[PDB]
Amino acid sequence: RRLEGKVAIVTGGASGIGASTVRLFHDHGAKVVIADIQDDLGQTLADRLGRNISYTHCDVTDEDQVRALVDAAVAKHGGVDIMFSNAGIVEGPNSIFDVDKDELERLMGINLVGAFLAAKHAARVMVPAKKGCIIFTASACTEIAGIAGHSYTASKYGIVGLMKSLAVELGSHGIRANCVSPFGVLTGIVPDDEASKLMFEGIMSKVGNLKGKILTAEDVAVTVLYLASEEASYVSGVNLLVDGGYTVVNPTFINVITA
Amino acid sequence: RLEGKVAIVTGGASGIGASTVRLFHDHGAKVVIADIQDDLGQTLADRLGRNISYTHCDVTDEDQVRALVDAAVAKHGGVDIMFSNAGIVEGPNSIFDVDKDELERLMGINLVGAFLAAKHAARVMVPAKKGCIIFTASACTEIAGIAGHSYTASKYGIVGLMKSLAVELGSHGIRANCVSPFGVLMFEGIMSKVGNLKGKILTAEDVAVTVLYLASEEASYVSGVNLLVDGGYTVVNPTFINVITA
Amino acid sequence: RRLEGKVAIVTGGASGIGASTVRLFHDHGAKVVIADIQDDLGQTLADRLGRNISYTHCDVTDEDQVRALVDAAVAKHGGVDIMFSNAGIVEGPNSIFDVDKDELERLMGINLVGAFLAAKHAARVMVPAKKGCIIFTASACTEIAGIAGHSYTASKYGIVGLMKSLAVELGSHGIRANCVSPFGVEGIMSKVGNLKGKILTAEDVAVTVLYLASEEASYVSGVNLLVDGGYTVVNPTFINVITA
Amino acid sequence: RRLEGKVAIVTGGASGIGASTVRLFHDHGAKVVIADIQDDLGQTLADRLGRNISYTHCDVTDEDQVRALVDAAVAKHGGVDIMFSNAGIVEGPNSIFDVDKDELERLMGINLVGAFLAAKHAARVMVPAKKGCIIFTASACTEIAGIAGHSYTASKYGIVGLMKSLAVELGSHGIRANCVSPFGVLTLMFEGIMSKVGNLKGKILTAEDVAVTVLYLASEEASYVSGVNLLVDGGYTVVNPTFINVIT
Repeated sequence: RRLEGKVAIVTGGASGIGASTVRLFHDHGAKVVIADIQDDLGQTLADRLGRNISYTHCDVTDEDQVRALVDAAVAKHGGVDIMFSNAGIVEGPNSIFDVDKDELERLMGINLVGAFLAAKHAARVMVPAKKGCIIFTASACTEIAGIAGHSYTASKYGIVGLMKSLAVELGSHGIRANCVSPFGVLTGIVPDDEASKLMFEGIMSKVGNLKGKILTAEDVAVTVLYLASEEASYVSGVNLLVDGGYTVVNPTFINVITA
Repeated sequence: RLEGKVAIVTGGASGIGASTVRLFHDHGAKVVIADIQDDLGQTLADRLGRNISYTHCDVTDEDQVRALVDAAVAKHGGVDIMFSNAGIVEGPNSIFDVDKDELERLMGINLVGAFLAAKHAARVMVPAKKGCIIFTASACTEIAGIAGHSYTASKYGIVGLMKSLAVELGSHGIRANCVSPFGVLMFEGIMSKVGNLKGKILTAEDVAVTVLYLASEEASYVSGVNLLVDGGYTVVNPTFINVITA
Repeated sequence: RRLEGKVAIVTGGASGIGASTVRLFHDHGAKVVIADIQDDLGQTLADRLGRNISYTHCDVTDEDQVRALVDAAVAKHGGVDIMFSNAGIVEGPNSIFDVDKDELERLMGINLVGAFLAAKHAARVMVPAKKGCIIFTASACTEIAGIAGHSYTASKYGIVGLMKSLAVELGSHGIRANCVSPFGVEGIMSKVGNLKGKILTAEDVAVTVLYLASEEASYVSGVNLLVDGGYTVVNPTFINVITA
Repeated sequence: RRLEGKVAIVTGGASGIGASTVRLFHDHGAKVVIADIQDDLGQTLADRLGRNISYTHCDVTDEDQVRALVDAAVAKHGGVDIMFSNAGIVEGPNSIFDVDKDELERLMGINLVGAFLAAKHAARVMVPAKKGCIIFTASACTEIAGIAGHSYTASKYGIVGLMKSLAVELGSHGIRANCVSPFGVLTLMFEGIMSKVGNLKGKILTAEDVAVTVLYLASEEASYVSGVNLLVDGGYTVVNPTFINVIT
């Protein structure tokens, strides 16, 4: 359909949002290369999807590995059209007294430095092609505070600013750099049959502002499909939230005055 | 796609409104062209065919807006998409070029037209616990210098409306988002010379597919978002680079 | 005394935030023109404060009245340094079904069109002076939804876009255009407010405006300075559900 | 004398904006503890100003040193009222092809991780006192892109997010956390570019200007200001003058 004959690299594409983006991009004609370090999940997936889907282990904290993944993909299919820097690790809401200098630098390496390096080499191969699309995974905590840890928030804020400066610089060559800032999708925490899904799906019905629909990974996948489609040929520098209006309301006032 | 949905497009006789209308017809929904260019509007709504009706509606008349909505809800069964596109534009100007009579008139067309479309779309959508309201703002919401003072302030108010609307209509499962395009309203040579994302020209069909996305079940969880279509123009002040590297 | 020899016009300056800013500007040397439509309160204040404080009735929805207010201030003192478009009417959180087209247009006139006109005639006299300072009153609802009505929200959003596009235009002459977006116009305030231990009074919004209008802000322009104690930066629904 | 009887710590306080805030805080009563790694400048300054101003070497990349700097101040004075995370290194506009993983990580350490540790240990002593104030040095590139490099841009954006969630968390105890995002660039031909690039014409952005903005942000005058990224840009980040300039 929308991605017939396009080539995509999806870091973290073996689990959660990346896996759904990978399945979706496959469904729309794209030549996709799963990139992750969960090698069983990743390689099994790229073989389950099949002919147009490859896998490539890549630690985003090692530039040699990153440069290798892009150049391998360039050699297999001909070029890179979509670069989805999804790989990251999360941190729930916490205190600054729970920030460990070690855990902090590790979190930053995976989230932000992985984003820089993934972008740097995506740009390196895209500039000569004068065509392309780069999409970062930030989070809703970029527009509101209180749904993520301090280091995780700070890492995703930097991801947003990087995406911005990328749109300016990389615009000169006609390739776009956008974000997506989804919410808490039911893929990160451990699954256990139907009890966990229904209870967590009920709490999302509680906390979310837009009630009646629940955020799946496929939902974030189609947002990225649009953001990566040529239907967005003039969208760049945009941090498109998929939050149902959570980051635009502090209902403390209404709820206190309704008691 | 949009099969079996209902669309109301204020300003659907010219440009962006007409392109979104042709798109919604092009696959799926039943569209109700609403504008005051009745020749253009009726010509289009007849060229398109069965699923496309027309209805004169001056957005400054709450009774006319109420009538258009209620006629469509009675004709098809309900209203799924409300596209508050109708408006008048004004390029960059001075505060001294604002005429209070022009000011209030433009404010009437842009901001009050959105308000009334919002109120009566909400009136018919809330009981269905469904709906989609999509405002046409402008790129001047994130940067200033591409629109006049009355225009920017009118679109800033549209955003605050959309925000507070999404919070309120969230309780019922209804989404309220904006789209803030750039310049579709020689012309294309200057547009290239200014745009940040070079190579691609911003047409009305571009916003049409953007609005289709925002209204699609593919956006089941997008609400409170002012989705710019600017190619990164509103996120850069190229003065520093242009002065120190020219 | 940070306002020695300056001239300020404070629309809505007879009640609340305007009255607090006006007493403050008096406290720092400034010659102030209280502008409102509550003529009793305004002249009482302008007589109690003393020589450097005058009054001028001005319905901001009447351009002739505002143009008169500007020129009266220019003729009385020599010029205008500060134009504080504070006058406005409030509307608490409500529904879209409670928006009345006539009541809507009234709030817009006072809030947005009053601000437009106050700016236009402040600009008219400030451009030739090659200096100036303009401060609008928005509200914390500029950054969050759920603490104000739909019409008030949209009017204050429009005020912000006005202030922004104005700071761009009036920069060429050395003129600044800023906003202030406070929270409290209480035990309830203690409960809702994010920054605990203190409370937003009118004097706080007044001293924020004093800074914004001082030379302490010589290069501050285009800013919508929130005074919310971090209310507009947190949606605690998630954490509050999971803590019990 | 607004800061009468207050105690302030300024990391990077031996040079520039930190130095301007330090003398300003001295002028307004406050007891200041200069923290930097240019030990010559800092001690020269801290003895220049006099009895209420001391100096303390502190590499913010060393959690042990920052913990010592905070505890030294509490041991000297009793507590910490103001913490100004000013220390950082700059990067002008660049390309992503000029990004070195070793340099990037170093800049990230000094700018963002130093902020985390300085904030963490300021909080360590401020929470029990149920009072305090944390102020970061960001930059004008937080609201516009085109006056800083990608590594600086991302580091100051992250500095903003830290301040936001910190203000959310530390509000419960009566502590405020704000940022200031000056126009770091502009601080004969220097004057020609000042006339050219700046939006608000007619005024020059000095370090003392940013110093006085921080004085307000740290003063009682901001008793209810928290979570705010107060830009000092003269409206630079609110206009893309390309459109008007092309049509002229």
